[PDB]
Amino acid sequence: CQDVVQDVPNVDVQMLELYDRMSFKDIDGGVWKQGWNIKYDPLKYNAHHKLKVFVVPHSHNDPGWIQTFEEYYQHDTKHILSNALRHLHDNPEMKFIWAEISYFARFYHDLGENKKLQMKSIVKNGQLEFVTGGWVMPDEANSHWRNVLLQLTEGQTWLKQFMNVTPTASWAIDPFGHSPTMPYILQKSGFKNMLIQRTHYSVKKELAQQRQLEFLWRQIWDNKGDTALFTHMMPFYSYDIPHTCGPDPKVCCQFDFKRMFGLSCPWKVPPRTISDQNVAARSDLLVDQWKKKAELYRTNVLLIPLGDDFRFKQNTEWDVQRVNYERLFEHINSQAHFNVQAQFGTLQEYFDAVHQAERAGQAEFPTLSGDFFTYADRSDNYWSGYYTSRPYHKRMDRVLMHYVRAAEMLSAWHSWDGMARIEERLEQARRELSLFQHHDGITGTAKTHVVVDYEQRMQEALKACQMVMQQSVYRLLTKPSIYSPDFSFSYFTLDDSRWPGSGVEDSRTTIILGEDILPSKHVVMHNTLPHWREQLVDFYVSSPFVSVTDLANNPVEAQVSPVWSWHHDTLTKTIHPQGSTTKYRIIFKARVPPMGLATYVLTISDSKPEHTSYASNLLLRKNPTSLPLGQYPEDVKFGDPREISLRVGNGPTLAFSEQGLLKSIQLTQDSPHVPVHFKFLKYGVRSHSGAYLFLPNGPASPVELPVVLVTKGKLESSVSVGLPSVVHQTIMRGGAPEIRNLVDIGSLDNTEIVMRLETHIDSGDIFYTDLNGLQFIKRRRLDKLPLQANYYPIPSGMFIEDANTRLTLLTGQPLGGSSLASGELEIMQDRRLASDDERGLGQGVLDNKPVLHIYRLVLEKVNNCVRPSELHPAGYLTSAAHKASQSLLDPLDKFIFAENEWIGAQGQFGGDHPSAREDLDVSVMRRLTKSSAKTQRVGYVLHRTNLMQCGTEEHTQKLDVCHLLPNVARCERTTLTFLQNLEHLDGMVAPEVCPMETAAYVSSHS
Ligand SMILES: [Zn+2]
Repeated sequence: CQDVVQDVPNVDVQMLELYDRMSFKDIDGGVWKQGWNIKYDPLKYNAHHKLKVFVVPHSHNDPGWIQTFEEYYQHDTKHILSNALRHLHDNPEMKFIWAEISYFARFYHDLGENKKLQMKSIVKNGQLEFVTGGWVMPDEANSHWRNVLLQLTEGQTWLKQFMNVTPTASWAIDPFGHSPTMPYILQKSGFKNMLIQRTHYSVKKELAQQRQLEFLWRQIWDNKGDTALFTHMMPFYSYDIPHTCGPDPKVCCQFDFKRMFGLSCPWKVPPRTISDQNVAARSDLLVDQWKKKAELYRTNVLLIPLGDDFRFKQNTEWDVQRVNYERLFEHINSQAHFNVQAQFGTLQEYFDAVHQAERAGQAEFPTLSGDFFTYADRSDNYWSGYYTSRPYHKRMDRVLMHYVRAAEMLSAWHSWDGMARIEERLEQARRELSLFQHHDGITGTAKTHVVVDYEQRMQEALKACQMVMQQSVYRLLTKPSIYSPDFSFSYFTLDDSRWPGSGVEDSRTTIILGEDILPSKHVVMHNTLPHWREQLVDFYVSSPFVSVTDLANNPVEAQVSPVWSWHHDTLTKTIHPQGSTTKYRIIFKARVPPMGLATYVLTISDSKPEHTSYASNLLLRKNPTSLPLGQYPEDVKFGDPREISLRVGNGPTLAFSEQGLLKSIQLTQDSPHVPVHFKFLKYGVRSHSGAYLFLPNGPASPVELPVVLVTKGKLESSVSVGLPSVVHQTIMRGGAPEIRNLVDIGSLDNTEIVMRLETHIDSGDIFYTDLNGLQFIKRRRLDKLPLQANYYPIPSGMFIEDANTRLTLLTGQPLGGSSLASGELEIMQDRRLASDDERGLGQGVLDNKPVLHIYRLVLEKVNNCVRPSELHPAGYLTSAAHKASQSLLDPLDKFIFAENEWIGAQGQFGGDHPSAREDLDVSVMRRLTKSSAKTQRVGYVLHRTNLMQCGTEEHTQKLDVCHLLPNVARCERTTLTFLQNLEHLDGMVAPEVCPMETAAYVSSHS
């Protein structure tokens, strides 16, 4: 095994370091606007050192942007691949690369057998080539690493099944910034090489100067060097033909043969058909470009992409590009003076050639670690707005992410008869989720009608996850002797207190109890994590007089709180809460096995149970209306606005300011009231910013201000303020608090609502954000760079720390954030924008809906924690912080029994299940086989995080995922897509995964 805290990795290019050293000066550099005039010695090239040129045709296809997936399919993409099929068939030497399997599958199932076999031919012989082979070309900023794997597996499996192919080269031309989570995943999936485009123009500049655009990209912790994937960064502004042939767009544009008159060259200089008349001169023009570009690479091998957005649509586009290019090649290759071999190639061809050139001693390649955020395409145009854009759907991503994992896991335990339609529903759930991983989905960068389409897809996916989950729970918890299922029937419905969230929609069922009508109700909790988890759960009940027992009929400590619903009187411009008189919240701690189920019973009585406590309700306002709660025991107490100090359990004592905003945290009963000021601030737009670009007009200024609701219970206490736009809540359950905001920006125009945390922590210039919920990276705030440059993705978490203290904020939804000062954390909530970015949308953001954002807040003492070196580019969470994240992203699933009596009800599932070390996670459990298959196969993905040793350790059972199901007959260790066996495990025992490593195993059963 390998240590990731003490031993700082020795890299050629550490990106944080480089960031400290660069000028980031926006120097006009010539025709290559963001570079220089490239000079090459022409006597570099002779017969023994010829230039090898791969011209690589592509179309960039958005699975949704201006148009929906199916719109783009009918209008554009079906034609593209219909021609690719016809042309590559007809033209043996013609090549094409393809990335988006979403469209490829959409096309191939329409094909007519003959067509499928021909499509197979041109794949077999290497003419058509899949690159990455993801369901989509994913966003790398906002996407969770699990969903990155998901989309990958969807596409690559499709490819394995239908095409017999597994791509080992990746292609990422349009993501807005690049994440190291990609090489992490791709290298663990048997990939050999990757390619990126959109990095910061100044980084393109700094790297090109040093011949560092090709590099072995390794993880920020990786000392040993095994995570390292070969990366080709492309050097120019775009992936268009203008920016691909070499440094001069004016030149490059004349070899985009589609442009001769709908399309045209914005350098005024048209392309011209190649003939015997012009060949030699055009050839010279072009070879000079190639050779210029080739100067930026350590080898005499060179990659020339040929295409653009939805290219190769027209039949005649295929001739015009091909024929003209054939003419140039045929010339250049016979003209020995040039010293150039030029041909239509694929991305693998390019890559294999680079390595073959490295075999022949031409180059030794540099090591790089770090990330490629925050991307700027030009001047002070940083793309940090998209970290936040359409935040509803960002939340929705996470919810569905959870529902996918749980539905796959819950149904994994049993083989299912085909009539059950479990496969079909899981297939769809994954696809819809995989689709939203697209760099115009989760980013929030599409048109309104497309965002609508994604929602509908995701809604259907959720509906599908519920069905699979309930059917499964019913099977797992009903005696085999009773189990006699109607696959189409609802045994259970989910309850989700967090999605959409109670302000957002009235979507939660009330359990209706009564002495005559329905005396008691079975509820079931699911725990997807492979450890014992205790967690507070709530349900809506029709009476306060409800007691909780387990199925073993033993009483369970409960709290009843009312059902609060914030109203806005337009009458007053006031944010008042309202009580429900007809429904109540029952809260109790559920204990649930590793990867298991636990049943519970809610029973009514005629009065207060022994073991059910009531919460008091204080409503601080100047001038109250007295407020009925019906049968609720305790009447609402009223008062003038005061400073507050609540505790719950032994877990921390939180002080609140007089308008209900956390003002300090006291950890123990010795520790100081350590100050932590929540503030709300607004940003605006310059007059001198849109769906992609964060363009602020100066520092953020506070929101002008105010009703405060305190609920105080034995299990749970909240503090809830209704400010304009935001209903802010602080919930306390005897650990690190929960922050919920119901954000409605709504009317407020050209505005961006942020959440700041002013602490007296001596962070200085240092903060740490995460990347894809996989890793925490160090960020230095840079005085040189503008504000929006200091904003990073917060997909899951961020933290600041001094020598003694840390404050971590975990999220349940990816947002934008920064530590703009010493002891700050901030994080964007929503953004409404009238102005377009002019990146091709046509709109700003004018479609905002209410969203319930969720957080956790972990203040901690870190002085006796085994801390990484000042030099180390990574951070690592503590137990507390890590569990807080798990609590956000993977909560307990709640199931209410639909009918009146549950004959055959069992109490529990998986009490026999091993309870694995807290730092281990079964990220995926998925059955890989249908019932009508001889051998049942079940894949597992295990991820081991790394946490700070802090003394902090109670013994736990080793988990061997090979033996989680009986009759194991084979356990191979696989690629993360499950598509290739890496290891035969003798004795069918899965070894321990190292910290920061991610393994996948497939177990076979008999
Ligand atoms: Zn795109």
